[PDB]
Amino acid sequence: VLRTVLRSPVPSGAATVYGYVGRGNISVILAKADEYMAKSVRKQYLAKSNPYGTFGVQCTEGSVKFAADFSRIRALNAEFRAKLGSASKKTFDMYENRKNAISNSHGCHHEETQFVGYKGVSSMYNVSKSEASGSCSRYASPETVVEAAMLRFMDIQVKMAANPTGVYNISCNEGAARGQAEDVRVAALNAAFRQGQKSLGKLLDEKYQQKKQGYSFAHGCNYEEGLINKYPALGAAFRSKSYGY
Amino acid sequence: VLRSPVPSGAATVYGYVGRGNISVILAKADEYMAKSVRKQYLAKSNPYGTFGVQCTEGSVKFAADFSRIRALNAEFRAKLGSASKKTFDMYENRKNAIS
Amino acid sequence: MLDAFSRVVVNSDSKAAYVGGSDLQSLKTFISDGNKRLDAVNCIVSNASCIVSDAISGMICENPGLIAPGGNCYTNRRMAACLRDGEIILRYVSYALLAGDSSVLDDRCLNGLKETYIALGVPTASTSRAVSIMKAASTAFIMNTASGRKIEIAAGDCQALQSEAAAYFDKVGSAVD
Amino acid sequence: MLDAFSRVVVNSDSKAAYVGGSDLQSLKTFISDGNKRLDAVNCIVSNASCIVSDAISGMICENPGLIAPGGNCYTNRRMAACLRDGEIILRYVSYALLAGDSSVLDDRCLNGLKETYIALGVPTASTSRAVSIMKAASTAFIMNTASGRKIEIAAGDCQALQSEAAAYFDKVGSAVD
Amino acid sequence: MKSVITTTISAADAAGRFPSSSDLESIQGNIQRASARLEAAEKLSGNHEAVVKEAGDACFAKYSYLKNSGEAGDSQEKINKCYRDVDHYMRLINYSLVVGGTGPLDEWGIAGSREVYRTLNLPGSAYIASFTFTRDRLCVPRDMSSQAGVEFVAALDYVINSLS
Amino acid sequence: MKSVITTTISAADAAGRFPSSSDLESIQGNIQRASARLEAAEKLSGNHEAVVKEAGDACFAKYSYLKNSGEAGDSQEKINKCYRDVDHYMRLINYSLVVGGTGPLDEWGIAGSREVYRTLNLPGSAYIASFTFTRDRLCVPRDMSSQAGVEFVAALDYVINSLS
Amino acid sequence: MKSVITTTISAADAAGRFPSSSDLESIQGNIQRASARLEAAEKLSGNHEAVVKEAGDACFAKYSYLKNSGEAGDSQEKINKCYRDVDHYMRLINYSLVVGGTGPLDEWGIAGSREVYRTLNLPGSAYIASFTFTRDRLCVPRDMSSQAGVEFVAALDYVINSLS
Amino acid sequence: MKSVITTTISAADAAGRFPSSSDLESIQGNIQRASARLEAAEKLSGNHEAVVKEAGDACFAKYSYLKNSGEAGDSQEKINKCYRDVDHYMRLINYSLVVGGTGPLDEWGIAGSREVYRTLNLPGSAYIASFTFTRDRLCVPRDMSSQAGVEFVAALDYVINSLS
Ligand SMILES: *CCC1=C(C)C(=O)N[C@H]1Cc1[nH]c(/C=C2\N=C(C[C@H]3NC(=O)C(CC)=C3C)C(C)=C2CCC(=O)O)c(CCC(=O)O)c1C
Ligand SMILES: *[C@@H](C)C1=C(C)C(=O)N[C@H]1Cc1[nH]c(/C=C2\N=C(C[C@H]3NC(=O)C(CC)=C3C)C(C)=C2CCC(=O)O)c(CCC(=O)O)c1C
Ligand SMILES: *[C@@H](C)C1=C(C)C(=O)N[C@H]1Cc1[nH]c(/C=C2\N=C(C[C@H]3NC(=O)C(CC)=C3C)C(C)=C2CCC(=O)O)c(CCC(=O)O)c1C
Ligand SMILES: *[C@@H](C)[C@H]1/C(=C/C2=NC(=C\c3[nH]c(C[C@H]4NC(=O)C(C=C)=C4C)c(C)c3CCC(=O)O)/C(CCC(=O)O)=C2C)NC(=O)[C@@H]1C
Ligand SMILES: *[C@@H](C)[C@H]1/C(=C/C2=NC(=C\c3[nH]c(C[C@H]4NC(=O)C(C=C)=C4C)c(C)c3CCC(=O)O)/C(CCC(=O)O)=C2C)NC(=O)[C@@H]1C
Ligand SMILES: C=CC1=C(C)[C@@H](Cc2[nH]c(/C=C3N=C(/C=C4\NC(=O)[C@H](C)[C@H]4CC)C(C)=C\3CCC(=O)O)c(CCC(=O)O)c2C)NC1=O
Ligand SMILES: C=CC1=C(C)[C@@H](Cc2[nH]c(/C=C3N=C(/C=C4\NC(=O)[C@H](C)[C@H]4CC)C(C)=C\3CCC(=O)O)c(CCC(=O)O)c2C)NC1=O
Ligand SMILES: C=CC1=C(C)[C@@H](Cc2[nH]c(/C=C3N=C(/C=C4\NC(=O)[C@H](C)[C@H]4CC)C(C)=C\3CCC(=O)O)c(CCC(=O)O)c2C)NC1=O
Ligand SMILES: C=CC1=C(C)[C@@H](Cc2[nH]c(/C=C3N=C(/C=C4\NC(=O)[C@H](C)[C@H]4CC)C(C)=C\3CCC(=O)O)c(CCC(=O)O)c2C)NC1=O
Ligand SMILES: C=CC1=C(C)[C@@H](Cc2[nH]c(/C=C3N=C(/C=C4\NC(=O)[C@H](C)[C@H]4CC)C(C)=C\3CCC(=O)O)c(CCC(=O)O)c2C)NC1=O
Ligand SMILES: C=CC1=C(C)[C@@H](Cc2[nH]c(/C=C3N=C(/C=C4\NC(=O)[C@H](C)[C@H]4CC)C(C)=C\3CCC(=O)O)c(CCC(=O)O)c2C)NC1=O
Ligand SMILES: C=CC1=C(C)[C@@H](Cc2[nH]c(/C=C3N=C(/C=C4\NC(=O)[C@H](C)[C@H]4CC)C(C)=C\3CCC(=O)O)c(CCC(=O)O)c2C)NC1=O
Ligand SMILES: CCC1=C(C)/C(=C\C2=NC(=C\c3[nH]c(CC4NC(=O)C(C)=C4CC)c(C)c3CCC(=O)O)/C(CCC(=O)O)=C2C)NC1=O
Ligand SMILES: CCC1=C(C)[C@@H](CC2=N/C(=C\c3[nH]c(C[C@@H]4NC(=O)C(C)=C4CC)c(C)c3CCC(=O)O)C(CCC(=O)O)=C2C)NC1=O
Repeated sequence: VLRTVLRSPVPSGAATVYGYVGRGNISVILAKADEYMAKSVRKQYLAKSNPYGTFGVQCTEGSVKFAADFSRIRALNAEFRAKLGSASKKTFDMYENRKNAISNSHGCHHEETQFVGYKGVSSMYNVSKSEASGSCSRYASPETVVEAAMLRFMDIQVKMAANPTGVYNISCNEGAARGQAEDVRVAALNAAFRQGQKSLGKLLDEKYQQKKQGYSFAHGCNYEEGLINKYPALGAAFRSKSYGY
Repeated sequence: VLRSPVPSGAATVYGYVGRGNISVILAKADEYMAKSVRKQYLAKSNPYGTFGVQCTEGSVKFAADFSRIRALNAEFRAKLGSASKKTFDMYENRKNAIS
Repeated sequence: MLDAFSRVVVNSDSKAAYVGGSDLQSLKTFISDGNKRLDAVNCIVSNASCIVSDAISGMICENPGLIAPGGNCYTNRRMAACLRDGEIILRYVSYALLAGDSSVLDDRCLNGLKETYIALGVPTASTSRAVSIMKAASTAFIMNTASGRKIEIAAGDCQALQSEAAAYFDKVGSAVD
Repeated sequence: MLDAFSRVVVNSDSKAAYVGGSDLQSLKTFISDGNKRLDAVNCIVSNASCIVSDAISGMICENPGLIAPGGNCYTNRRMAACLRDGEIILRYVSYALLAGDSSVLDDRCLNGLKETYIALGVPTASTSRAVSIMKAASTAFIMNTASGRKIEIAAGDCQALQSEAAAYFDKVGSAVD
Repeated sequence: MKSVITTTISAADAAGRFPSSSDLESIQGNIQRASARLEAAEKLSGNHEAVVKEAGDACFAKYSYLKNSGEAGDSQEKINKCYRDVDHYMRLINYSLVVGGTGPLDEWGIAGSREVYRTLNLPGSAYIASFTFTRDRLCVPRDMSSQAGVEFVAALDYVINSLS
Repeated sequence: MKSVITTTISAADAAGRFPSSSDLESIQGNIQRASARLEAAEKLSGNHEAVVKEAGDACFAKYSYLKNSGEAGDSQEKINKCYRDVDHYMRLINYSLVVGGTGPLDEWGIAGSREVYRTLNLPGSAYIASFTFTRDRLCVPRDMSSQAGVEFVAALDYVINSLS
Repeated sequence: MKSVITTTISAADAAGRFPSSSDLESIQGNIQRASARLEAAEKLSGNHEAVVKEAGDACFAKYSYLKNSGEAGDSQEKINKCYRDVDHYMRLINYSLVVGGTGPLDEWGIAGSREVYRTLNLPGSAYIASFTFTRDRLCVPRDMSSQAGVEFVAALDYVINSLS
Repeated sequence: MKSVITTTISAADAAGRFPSSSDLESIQGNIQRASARLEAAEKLSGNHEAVVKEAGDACFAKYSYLKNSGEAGDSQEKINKCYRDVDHYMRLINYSLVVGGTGPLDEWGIAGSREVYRTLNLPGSAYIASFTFTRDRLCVPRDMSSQAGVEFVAALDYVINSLS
């Protein structure tokens, strides 16, 4: 029989996986700080996507007159799938998010201390960096036949790297209910055409930037980096393993 | 690059064959300068402004159109060529343009 | 993304000088016009749904090969993508009406559509027909000569603005072809 | 994010009825006020750089332990962060001035700030001191009694609005502690 | 809520800027169009009862088959639901009308109404018959001021154009 | 460019909605503040030369060490360049003044100015002496209308508060 | 298409495995259900005309107001359209019945049907009256084999449960 | 574990659908092939001891150098280990045989076995000699039923083709 009667403490797995729980009742404080902290990183990089003040082409968020709300439903369900993970997936995500945040920190001691210090910021830092820089997979645009082909091949080899088993994981999650699929298809096509309508200046620094993610995540290898010099969309195709997909 | 929905992870990515893509701009430039060179030498064939005897392109009441059909088919035959004939044409056309 | 103001400013920046009195005078014609544009955009954006329905339905009515198998309107999938395309077009056209310049329409919607329809095998003539019917029905609502719905507005002349809106639709219909 | 309008609407929605003339009368006091709030926001948003600089420099002046080694202002990095924190605080205060309600200030900035500063070891008393100096500087600019810069405005009564802005600064300074 | 000042604030907050003179002109237009649609809001809170009553009565005057014993609205409680539903709608038109924009009306009434109405076999054409009845029974000079009336028309049309 | 109608059309495009009454009230405030603001643009296009001349003359009247032979502006060509730079600044105040908002002024003048001015050993305090000289020499009734003058004040202050 | 063998080969392809005995058991289930279902496809290609005729006739027998001159189906050409549309539905039931699964019927009929039918003022309750009329007119031993009939029921119900 | 039920369920869960008739035919194939597979599982649980004994004895009959004093299996305790490893494998063949598919056999035995075996200086060709010995000593009609025997064959081949 539990000692507590009211607001009997139920730390979340993430709270327990992390070091937040402690003597001072910090678990309220640290977890709260991570939530506030994560949104700060995201708002910073959303400030970098729109310097001028008007929302870019990246942020249109729906063409059909009710598709925005559909994106709101989909975002919350995806966070719910992020919350339904097992133990090992959580520790795997915290370590790989940790190391990738450190490799993106470019050696700043202070930042490295604050990535080991807070699990939540590191992960939203990774995602939001890769979205603001326009360097990860959604923002790939093939420009030959061979880029399109090798993004198919490279993509397939990445999905075989993620699910060696035949059983579909939680991450693919395309639909929650009926009629979800077609709507996700609609918005997914609108994303790619939307990327087609980016400004010329941005696309060039996106290419360079996807090459820079290619040199990092590929490794110091003549072959892979030779291919990234041949075709820059492959550097966008290097997802992290902390995604499933 | 055919603009066909390729998949990369979560969302399909569309291939860019317009605007910033450099190959497309170069291809457009060649066609434009090619027609430019043609219209310059056509300006040299008819300096006065009346069309010459060479440009009659027919006699029969429907033969013009026949010539138009023949020209498009000849471009199509130019496009159905093998590898080696195309590279051979580019190099020999190059050195004859140089000469 | 540039309104009438930003268009005058950009043209004076290429000219490298101050805007001056003359450009401000044309801009005072814009500002002095004003609520005619406001009420005009209210008219189009009011009956927008109905415009889209009617225009696409009419487009299918002139040639029933679209709904015939092998036509691009043959399925629910393709018909729904057709309807959303008509809707998006009318959306950016309304944006172009509040803007006063077609910059938003050129950059956000027109830029890359032709290649895409060509790659997807959308029949372009039929699209220009859809744009033309949305043009005519939109000008009929914007002149308040629609035979079904006729609302009270304080009268005057708004013909030049109708010519502007018809110019935007002709820009879209000339771009899709 | 809820302004005056949405606060009236939310209160009527919790009451589950229509709007009514009383709440609309208070809203007529807001809208009838109007350009006093416009000119006020113009004043504070004009001299924003001066207030952030002077207030944080004064905060370092009252206790030099911040710039002393071990203090949270001892480096350029930490000083830069503090300068941006004071700036973002004044930014959301100005947002709460245009809004007329503190909802944007409560949701977007205030929600979990104390816990954050406690987790980072930011001294909260020093932050409340900085918010206090920005309070007094901002009320002095908003009443146009600043001793350095006094710009011409048609006179009237602006005390209630000054009380509003002081209420927002007291909300922030009460929140950070 | 989607409104003037919330859109400008969001734009400035998303950008990370101080509110410049542009947002000031936006809120200037808020404070200048305000009086008109607040008058219309007052009048809607004046006679909403008769609005809902004529709305639903003309709605079943057009579609009689709903009270037949297939289709949903065939019991006294569900005709009470129909009237109640229309009361919600007019109150949202009042709310959005006071706010300025379509914010109260979008985020309470419109967003995800497709799933609800399509799930519970609720036909939109009955609602549109009600709203078009009220918008056609409106008036130019007699009850309202014309300008404000336009604002009312807009909000009601938006409901129609968010339905079908 | 950042402006009223581009913020609202940008927000409707980012939202994916038809442009509702909120954007209409925003452009209402644009078309109402425009008469006052443009007038100031007319007078700026009137006497920009004497603005630049008094601005730079007072700028070196405050900072004499610039024409000394260390610091940059110690040659006639660079005093010409400094004057031209102030002419670009007043032209951007005219542009953003015509547009409405800070868009022309931000994206042409402010964005990336820190690297250039920090690179080329350029002090901001000289510029701020010039702009505050113009702002103190502005007056109240005699040249302009007071209201429009406030617009001018705002833009000039924005430049100062984007510089240091 | 969504089907047995496409689900399994799709799973094996995504995974990058050889098709093991699990997929062989799946296609075993396909080859075991197949004949009973195909027989139902043969009879549906037998008598689709009378199926569509009784379906539409009972559909307007229930909903009379459609041929009234508001509601859409009030012209001979659109009652023809209504009849042909059902004919498409029975053809999709034949196709998905042949394939095995809901593949063609989902991707050709159900995908994006909400936008189209909601746009063009088409009530779903008329369709559901038609399909439930056919499902109630189904019988047991007399036309079909019982087991195959269940497959037919499934497909038809799927359409209903994808409509409302 | 990869299994017919899991494959179908994963496909429906990843898609976000109710389980349609396609999964039903897949699990129909499962419930039809089941008896043949189960019978083989009964006999494997029958005589696993003698299977392991002949397996390992023929394994060292081929490779004698393993009991030489370099290579791993050179003491009676480590020959006990070699036997245990083979016993694990036959038991995983029994598990996967009862399940249907290669799920438990893959995720318990095969996954990451390359690093373990290559780490501890373990040759795979010794395992392959053992398994191919059992597969060649198998039988058609004398011990088992033929059809179920095929199931056994498949699983054992899988082990071999997952080893090298
Ligand atoms: C419900 C949408 C709507 C309202 C409200 C309204 O007042 N009228 C429509 C929009 C509308 N439609 C047009 C123009 C045309 N519409 C059609 C389509 C119909 N004509 C047919 O023969 C058929 C099949 C029987 C249909 C569905 C056509 C062909 C035109 C004219 C095309 C042209 O080239 O001009 C208009 C503009 C005319 C007007 O009403 O003022 C509007 C507003
Ligand atoms: C997540 C990365 C996924 C992994 C891993 C995987 O193997 N497949 C992903 C999840 C998945 N998706 C489906 C089903 C559909 N997915 C659709 C969306 C795509 N189809 C399109 O046309 C476009 C735009 C070009 C997109 C983005 C659609 C549609 C379906 C079918 C919907 C239906 O009604 O059946 C599935 C199930 C199919 C399968 O792969 O076995 C899975 C696992
Ligand atoms: C920014 C450059 C400023 C301009 C321009 C201006 O006119 N005055 C500046 C802003 C300003 N500051 C205050 C209020 C206070 N400022 C304080 C800081 C200074 N006091 C010190 O003792 C020291 C260290 C020696 C510094 C840096 C303090 C303290 C106050 C008063 C705090 C309080 O509780 O009231 C004001 C408002 C007063 C006024 O000038 O009208 C303004 C506008
Ligand atoms: C009144 C409150 C002041 C006063 C104002 C004076 N300004 C004088 C001259 C002058 N002022 C400007 C700047 C002004 N002109 C513009 O067009 C604009 C902006 C568009 C500004 C900011 C210029 C360029 C000039 C020279 C040309 C001219 O004479 O008009 C002025 C004349 C004498 C003088 O230089 O002071 C006055 C009196 N001066 C005062 O002392 C009170 C306080
Ligand atoms: C038996 C349990 C029922 C019974 C069945 C009857 N159905 C009759 C006629 C009829 N039924 C259909 C639908 C059916 N035919 C098909 O081919 C398919 C699907 C492929 C279905 C669902 C049609 C089209 C027809 C008309 C043509 C015909 O006569 O076969 C029928 C004849 C008289 C009648 O209409 O009822 C019967 C008796 N009716 C019963 O009362 C029991 C309960
Ligand atoms: C909650 C925790 C938390 C952090 C730890 C930071 C981490 C962080 N730093 C930056 C961003 C930055 N961080 C640095 C810092 C560096 N300058 C260097 O010379 C060194 C390598 C390094 C200091 C040791 C710089 C220079 C930028 C801006 C980078 C750029 O814009 O080029 C950004 C992107 C947003 C921004 O521009 O501010 C983020 C998320 N932010 C947070 O919210
Ligand atoms: C179409 C394009 C395309 C590529 C560019 C590659 C990229 C790639 N490499 C690996 C996988 C790998 N790549 C390397 C290569 C490296 N060894 C090192 O010492 C260096 C850091 C680096 C060479 C410079 C290694 C060692 C692995 C296996 C990693 C492991 O299993 O630990 C994988 C996972 C699948 C696999 O194991 O093969 C993929 C997708 N694959 C593709 O399909
Ligand atoms: C915020 C929303 C908003 C609107 C929707 C408009 C509504 C609006 N329109 C006009 C005013 C007007 N509106 C029209 C419009 C037209 N008349 C015709 O006969 C044509 C059918 C139609 C073409 C568009 C005309 C002609 C006037 C009067 C002329 C003018 O004021 O320019 C006025 C002036 C004041 C008044 O008349 O009382 C206003 C406020 N303005 C706004 O602020
Ligand atoms: C678009 C931008 C925009 C602005 C920036 C304001 C500017 C503005 N302020 C006032 C008008 C005024 N402004 C103030 C403000 C104050 N007076 C004081 O002495 C205090 C220092 C200060 C506190 C904020 C006062 C008191 C009035 C006059 C009273 C009133 O009109 O309510 C007026 C009325 C017309 C006029 O005076 O000519 C206008 C247009 N309105 C706008 O539309
Ligand atoms: C669109 C807006 C816009 C501006 C505002 C300017 C800003 C600007 N100034 C310079 C460049 C310069 N600007 C100055 C000006 C100065 N001389 C001094 O004594 C003073 C400190 C100061 C005048 C008050 C000088 C001297 C240079 C040249 C610096 C050098 O080459 O050393 C440059 C680099 C390119 C060049 O050499 O011209 C730029 C971008 N240019 C623009 O396009
Ligand atoms: C591949 C499958 C497939 C379908 C199932 C149909 C579905 C469908 N029906 C219509 C369109 C239509 N469908 C009907 C049918 C109806 N008339 C009524 O009285 C009843 C409610 C209903 C018959 C039961 C009508 C009347 C139209 C025309 C609607 C209109 O234009 O007003 C349309 C729009 C294109 C068109 O006008 O033809 C589509 C996609 N089409 C397809 O490609
Ligand atoms: C669930 C399935 C499962 C298996 C299949 C085994 C596989 C396996 N075998 C060993 C380990 C071992 N396996 C053998 C077996 C061999 N001796 C030889 O002469 C032959 C080559 C071979 C028998 C045919 C030996 C000798 C070791 C110990 C190796 C050593 O320590 O040197 C280990 C390391 C841990 C340990 O020491 O036990 C593992 C994981 N374990 C499992 O959990
Ligand atoms: C290419 C970079 C990248 C992205 C964008 C990514 C994940 C990802 N973000 C996605 C979506 C997504 N992420 C964002 C954030 C964002 N977009 C931007 O332009 C900027 C500057 C952002 C914040 C850093 C938006 C607006 C969306 C679209 C709206 C929505 O879908 O919620 C998606 C699509 C489906 C999903 O929601 O999961 C995916 C798959 N993984 C990546 O590596
Ligand atoms: C919890 C899961 C979740 C999300 C994720 C959001 C997603 C979201 N953004 C919206 C809409 C939206 N989004 C943005 C863009 C965004 N805002 C900015 O100011 C900047 C800089 C942005 C990019 C960084 C804008 C500008 C809008 C319009 C509303 C507004 O004025 O802010 C809307 C409203 C849709 C509609 O109107 O139909 C939704 C649902 N909502 C959720 O529930």
